[PDB]
Amino acid sequence: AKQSLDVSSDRRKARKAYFTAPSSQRRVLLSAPLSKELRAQYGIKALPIRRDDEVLVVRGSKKGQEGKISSVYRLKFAVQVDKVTKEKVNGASVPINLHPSKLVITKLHLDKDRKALIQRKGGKLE
Amino acid sequence: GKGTPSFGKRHNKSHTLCNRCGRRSFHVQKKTCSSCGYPAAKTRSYNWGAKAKRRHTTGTGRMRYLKHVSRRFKNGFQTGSASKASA
Amino acid sequence: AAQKSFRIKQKMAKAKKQNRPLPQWIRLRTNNTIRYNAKRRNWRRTKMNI
Amino acid sequence: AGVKAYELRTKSKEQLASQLVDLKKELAELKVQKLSRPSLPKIKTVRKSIACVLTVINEQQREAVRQLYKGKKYQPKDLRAKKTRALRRALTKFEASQVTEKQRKKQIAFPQRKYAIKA
Amino acid sequence: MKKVEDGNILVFQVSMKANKYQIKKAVKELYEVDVLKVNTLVRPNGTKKAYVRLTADYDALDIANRIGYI
Amino acid sequence: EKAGHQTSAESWGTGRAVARIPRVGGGGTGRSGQGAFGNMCRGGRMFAPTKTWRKWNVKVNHNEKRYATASAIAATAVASLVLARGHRVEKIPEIPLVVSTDLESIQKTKEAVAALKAVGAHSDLLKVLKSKKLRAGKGKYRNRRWTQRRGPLVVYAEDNGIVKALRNVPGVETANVASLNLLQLAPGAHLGRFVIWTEAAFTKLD
RNA sequence: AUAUUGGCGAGAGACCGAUAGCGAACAAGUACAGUGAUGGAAAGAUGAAAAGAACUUUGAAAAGAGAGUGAAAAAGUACGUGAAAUUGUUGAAAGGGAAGGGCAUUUGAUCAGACA
RNA sequence: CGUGGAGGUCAGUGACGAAGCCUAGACCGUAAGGUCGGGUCGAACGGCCUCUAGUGCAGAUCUUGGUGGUAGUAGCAAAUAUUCAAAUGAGAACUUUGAAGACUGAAGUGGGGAAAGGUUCCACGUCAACAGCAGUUGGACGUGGGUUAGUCGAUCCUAAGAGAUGGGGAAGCUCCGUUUCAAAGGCCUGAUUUUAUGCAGGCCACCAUCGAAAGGGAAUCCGGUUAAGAUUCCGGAACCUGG
RNA sequence: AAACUUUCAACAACGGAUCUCUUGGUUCUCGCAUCGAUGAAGAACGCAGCGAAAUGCGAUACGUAAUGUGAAUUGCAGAAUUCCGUGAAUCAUCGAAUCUUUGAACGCACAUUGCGCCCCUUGGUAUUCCAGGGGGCAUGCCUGUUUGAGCGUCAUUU
Ligand SMILES: [Mg+2]
Ligand SMILES: [Mg+2]
Ligand SMILES: [Mg+2]
Ligand SMILES: [Mg+2]
Ligand SMILES: [Mg+2]
Ligand SMILES: [Mg+2]
Ligand SMILES: [Mg+2]
Ligand SMILES: [Mg+2]
Ligand SMILES: [Mg+2]
Ligand SMILES: [Mg+2]
Ligand SMILES: [Mg+2]
Ligand SMILES: [Mg+2]
Ligand SMILES: [Mg+2]
Ligand SMILES: [Mg+2]
Ligand SMILES: [Mg+2]
Ligand SMILES: [Mg+2]
Ligand SMILES: [Mg+2]
Ligand SMILES: [Mg+2]
Ligand SMILES: [Mg+2]
Ligand SMILES: [Mg+2]
Ligand SMILES: [Mg+2]
Ligand SMILES: [Mg+2]
Ligand SMILES: [Mg+2]
Ligand SMILES: [Mg+2]
Ligand SMILES: [Mg+2]
Ligand SMILES: [Mg+2]
Ligand SMILES: [Mg+2]
Ligand SMILES: [Mg+2]
Ligand SMILES: [Mg+2]
Ligand SMILES: [Mg+2]
Ligand SMILES: [Mg+2]
Ligand SMILES: [Mg+2]
Ligand SMILES: [Mg+2]
Ligand SMILES: [Mg+2]
Ligand SMILES: [Mg+2]
Ligand SMILES: [Mg+2]
Ligand SMILES: [Mg+2]
Ligand SMILES: [Mg+2]
Ligand SMILES: [Mg+2]
Ligand SMILES: [Mg+2]
Ligand SMILES: [Mg+2]
Ligand SMILES: [Mg+2]
Ligand SMILES: [Mg+2]
Ligand SMILES: [Mg+2]
Ligand SMILES: [Mg+2]
Ligand SMILES: [Mg+2]
Ligand SMILES: [Mg+2]
Ligand SMILES: [Mg+2]
Ligand SMILES: [Mg+2]
Ligand SMILES: [Mg+2]
Ligand SMILES: [Mg+2]
Ligand SMILES: [Mg+2]
Ligand SMILES: [Mg+2]
Ligand SMILES: [Mg+2]
Ligand SMILES: [Mg+2]
Ligand SMILES: [Mg+2]
Ligand SMILES: [Mg+2]
Ligand SMILES: [Mg+2]
Ligand SMILES: [Mg+2]
Ligand SMILES: [Mg+2]
Ligand SMILES: [Mg+2]
Ligand SMILES: [Mg+2]
Ligand SMILES: [Mg+2]
Ligand SMILES: [Mg+2]
Ligand SMILES: [Mg+2]
Ligand SMILES: [Mg+2]
Ligand SMILES: [Mg+2]
Ligand SMILES: [Mg+2]
Ligand SMILES: [Mg+2]
Ligand SMILES: [Mg+2]
Ligand SMILES: [Mg+2]
Ligand SMILES: [Mg+2]
Ligand SMILES: [Mg+2]
Ligand SMILES: [Mg+2]
Ligand SMILES: [Mg+2]
Ligand SMILES: [Mg+2]
Ligand SMILES: [Mg+2]
Ligand SMILES: [Mg+2]
Ligand SMILES: [Mg+2]
Ligand SMILES: [Mg+2]
Ligand SMILES: [Mg+2]
Ligand SMILES: [Mg+2]
Ligand SMILES: [Mg+2]
Ligand SMILES: [Mg+2]
Ligand SMILES: [Mg+2]
Ligand SMILES: [Mg+2]
Ligand SMILES: [Mg+2]
Ligand SMILES: [Mg+2]
Ligand SMILES: [Mg+2]
Ligand SMILES: [Mg+2]
Ligand SMILES: [Mg+2]
Ligand SMILES: [Mg+2]
Ligand SMILES: [Mg+2]
Ligand SMILES: [Mg+2]
Ligand SMILES: [Mg+2]
Ligand SMILES: [Mg+2]
Ligand SMILES: [Zn+2]
Repeated sequence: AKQSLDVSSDRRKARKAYFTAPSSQRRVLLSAPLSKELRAQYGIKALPIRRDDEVLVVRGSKKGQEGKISSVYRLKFAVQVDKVTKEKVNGASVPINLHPSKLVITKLHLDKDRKALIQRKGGKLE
Repeated sequence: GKGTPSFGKRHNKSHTLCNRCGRRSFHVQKKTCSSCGYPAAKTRSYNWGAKAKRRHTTGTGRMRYLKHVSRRFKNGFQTGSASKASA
Repeated sequence: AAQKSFRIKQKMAKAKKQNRPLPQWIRLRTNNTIRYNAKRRNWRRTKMNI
Repeated sequence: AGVKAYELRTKSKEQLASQLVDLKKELAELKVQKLSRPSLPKIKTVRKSIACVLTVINEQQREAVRQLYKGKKYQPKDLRAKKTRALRRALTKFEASQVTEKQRKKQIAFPQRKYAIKA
Repeated sequence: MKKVEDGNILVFQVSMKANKYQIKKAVKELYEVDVLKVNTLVRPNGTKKAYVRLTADYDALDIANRIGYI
Repeated sequence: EKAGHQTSAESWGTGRAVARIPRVGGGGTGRSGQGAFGNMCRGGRMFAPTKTWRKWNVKVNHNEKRYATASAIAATAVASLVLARGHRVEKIPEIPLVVSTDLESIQKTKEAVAALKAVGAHSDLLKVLKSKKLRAGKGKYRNRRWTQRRGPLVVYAEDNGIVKALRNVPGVETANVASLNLLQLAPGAHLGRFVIWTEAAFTKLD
């Protein structure tokens, strides 16, 4: 259980902090785990989703599908995949919003900083 | 005649707008605001009128300056600039 | 009226500008919750006390 | 685009004054166009840019005055520390730490000793 | 627009803080033109309109579509 | 304590064909006219508003506090009682159940659970875990969201790792003999906890 | 060492649960009243996702009928459930200046149980 | 007996449908109530031993909200008055135009203003609400346009009166006094030819300030022009003040 | 026999109880000491490509500078160079600035966007008139500076 005096189990405070988190904070809540492959590859479990990453839906109705992340819709706590959409009645086409914890990362988009992050967690790269 | 035909003659203001509070409580012939007290250096208020206090205390507006005193206090009223780093 | 102080004309102006319907594009924003302009005023339904 | 301040701060005083005029001319012309076009966001960035130039100009002139007052009694009230009104008039540490002739003799002769109980 | 074609007049929205002197000179300077007189009024949305009449040497129409509008 | 009362409402007295509660005066808003202050009014003050100076704690005579905890300890032997109380102890060798002192020195949860299992707790441990349910109340949104049974109570003479190795296992509570607490000894005022005593603990008892 | 229904920052409750709890869970000290001092509300909930109903048809339109989306439109921006007063339609019944009720049985409708 | 919430327990029920709601269907209890079925619904909830209270409604001219009978009823009757036809429009007793009949009768139902309103003005679009019938019309709704000054007002002056200041009261918020028991101030130029304004004359002792869009008061007129401004714009012709 | 009235039920109305929800309220407890003439609290008016609010800001106006992060913002449009980078962002942090008209509010006034004076400077042929730019002028009181008043009063001239 909690043991520190600066942490709160209070459910009210929790939900508030969730729903009114700033964009910077939502970056980290929006984390997907790496693939079993990538996890061996980098020695490291999860990462905050960034845009051009390549990803696999492993939950829900679109389970099995894969594509390149097209936006991190931080406002909506949701991520759209460039390849996973609703076609309509009027044949207009619309992004389905997906949740990072229901994806698995399959190729990372890499920066100096991305690699820097992976190192900072004590991971390894190819 | 004391009722509505008298009300027909109601077309002169006893109060206009107050410079210090903008309230249309500045009594013209008296030259003082029935709400905020202007031009009295002090501001009108009374302990028997809590709700009115509440309606006007610090915090019911901008706080253009006080807003920031606590951050400033929190950091020891630091002066200067922040340097640099990496990543 | 008919010969006003600048202060009054000013208020008058500010109150003309505020007298417009809700801008319909707001209705489309994520989480938007404003249905219509709920502070609309009319010259013959509510006097503005200067 | 939008002009960057770390590049403004290398221009001469007189270069910035002209880039300011250049910017202002543009903004003039942009607003002329604004009321022909259905939208004109480009304007935002030209008018943030004017901010930035002024910011940097005021910055440099301040930095100049600051220094040529550095280390004298009496410098313009808006380069003095702000702090707080009370803080501003608290006794200085020198003033506070002030001790009476009679007193330091006492502090010296009999100062709080460090001691311990055991043996 | 019509005042500009028919009256050799340039209509501008102008700073509230500014008088006929300051309007006159600034039109003169920002536009390389000569001004006869400058009439002004406050719009009913709290902005100032300047009816600027150029002298007869100048041709407001020409001068307006070389600031860019039309 | 200012609630119900933030009005300057008066009665209208009688003769206006209408009840006699105070009423919000003024007009132009729907609130004016309305019943004020009364405990039967919308937005009235309540009847006998609750006060913080209500008595919340209770004083029991120290001696008699002890009669009860002593009483409560004695019942942790009596196996019928322990059985009666929830507690899955048909498997367990004898009661009182006394396990080795080597227990107090176990740093690591998984080893603590292994120990516990070996001595008969297994079935009781499983009864927590099997019993986690959403609290039926409004409790579930005042920081009491889940509900579950009580497990065994491991008593040691000296914490050399044992309280931290057990701290995270559902239902399992620890205690140092020297303290020893009625709330734990007889949960919900029903006698007969399932106690696992360390030897060291068991002899300090006397 | 003491005080603290203010201010800043925190952790909590056998507390209230939208007529309750602060007046305000919402563009609330708002909207609105009053010359003024002051007075001062109502108002939360489609769905996981707008997928917020393409298209045809009747209509001046609003809409209706189809179709379509959805786990569900018995969720359609009047939107979770959706009581009661009160209302429409359909079915059944009774009624010579009220109706309703008690004991009892006829008649009609309806139904449990036990049998093997 | 029943309800909110708390400790314990039945390893209780539940998206294969919790809770709630409906039901002249069933069953237990003398009763408070308890149980089932069926329909509806969608995410939580119950039995037992204990603990706890903001714990049970028909009334209080009870509080708030919602709803009826009354009832398609009272009514929509003051201000003399309307009519034909075309046009438009889904639609015309009510809009537009034409025609006819009347009215106000210059003590106006005309032409302007002050207070007050504040965009209602004007144009285009246009009927869901509103204009106690109607609506294609509107002071409504939507989107726009519009208020031009040396001479018109303000601004200047003083009126009743208001009100700072040296002061005097008052615990104090403040009260009194307005030239009052005050060391109360600025002009004309001379002096300068370092040099820019120090001193050399003399006067003047009037002692704040606010208070009139009807009082006092420097000066503009005619013709033309706009959807909507005009003694304000355009044309022409003047005049006042300062330099 | 209908209609009408009444009763019950089904479906549909009216209405918003009930049940479940809760970024709010209430109360307790712990830590802390920071408004303002260096112009506070409060007022007014303004500021976005497209806003009337609420929130933010101040003609540098939903922001400028700095710093950390490391790629969004999102209703639409947009930039597009901003992505192995002095670098996205309605991000966080915040040490530097800008901060209209006001307010104890300070040149005088203020139902007025009303009316002076002083300095520097620019334009108009200008020490003097007009106009533009910048900087200034409240009150009580303290220490000090300078210029002074009084047969209050000392000494000193010849
Ligand atoms: Mg930690
Ligand atoms: Mg991480
Ligand atoms: Mg999601
Ligand atoms: Mg009245
Ligand atoms: Mg009067
Ligand atoms: Mg007074
Ligand atoms: Mg004052
Ligand atoms: Mg009226
Ligand atoms: Mg930027
Ligand atoms: Mg200082
Ligand atoms: Mg021409
Ligand atoms: Mg004018
Ligand atoms: Mg009380
Ligand atoms: Mg009555
Ligand atoms: Mg209440
Ligand atoms: Mg339970
Ligand atoms: Mg419940
Ligand atoms: Mg407190
Ligand atoms: Mg605590
Ligand atoms: Mg409430
Ligand atoms: Mg209650
Ligand atoms: Mg209320
Ligand atoms: Mg809420
Ligand atoms: Mg309302
Ligand atoms: Mg609802
Ligand atoms: Mg929703
Ligand atoms: Mg349909
Ligand atoms: Mg399902
Ligand atoms: Mg359903
Ligand atoms: Mg539904
Ligand atoms: Mg729809
Ligand atoms: Mg819901
Ligand atoms: Mg519903
Ligand atoms: Mg019978
Ligand atoms: Mg009971
Ligand atoms: Mg109970
Ligand atoms: Mg309760
Ligand atoms: Mg049965
Ligand atoms: Mg069923
Ligand atoms: Mg059910
Ligand atoms: Mg649900
Ligand atoms: Mg009990
Ligand atoms: Mg009660
Ligand atoms: Mg009763
Ligand atoms: Mg009742
Ligand atoms: Mg009754
Ligand atoms: Mg009774
Ligand atoms: Mg009642
Ligand atoms: Mg009623
Ligand atoms: Mg009818
Ligand atoms: Mg009738
Ligand atoms: Mg008649
Ligand atoms: Mg009548
Ligand atoms: Mg007619
Ligand atoms: Mg006649
Ligand atoms: Mg006559
Ligand atoms: Mg008439
Ligand atoms: Mg007129
Ligand atoms: Mg009006
Ligand atoms: Mg009209
Ligand atoms: Mg209609
Ligand atoms: Mg109307
Ligand atoms: Mg009508
Ligand atoms: Mg109609
Ligand atoms: Mg309009
Ligand atoms: Mg308009
Ligand atoms: Mg005149
Ligand atoms: Mg003037
Ligand atoms: Mg006085
Ligand atoms: Mg005057
Ligand atoms: Mg006059
Ligand atoms: Mg006059
Ligand atoms: Mg004319
Ligand atoms: Mg015109
Ligand atoms: Mg006219
Ligand atoms: Mg002329
Ligand atoms: Mg001439
Ligand atoms: Mg002359
Ligand atoms: Mg027959
Ligand atoms: Mg029934
Ligand atoms: Mg039914
Ligand atoms: Mg509820
Ligand atoms: Mg929910
Ligand atoms: Mg709380
Ligand atoms: Mg604590
Ligand atoms: Mg205040
Ligand atoms: Mg915003
Ligand atoms: Mg933007
Ligand atoms: Mg950097
Ligand atoms: Mg930010
Ligand atoms: Mg500035
Ligand atoms: Mg003043
Ligand atoms: Mg001024
Ligand atoms: Mg100035
Ligand atoms: Mg002195
Ligand atoms: Mg001296
Ligand atoms: Zn005031």
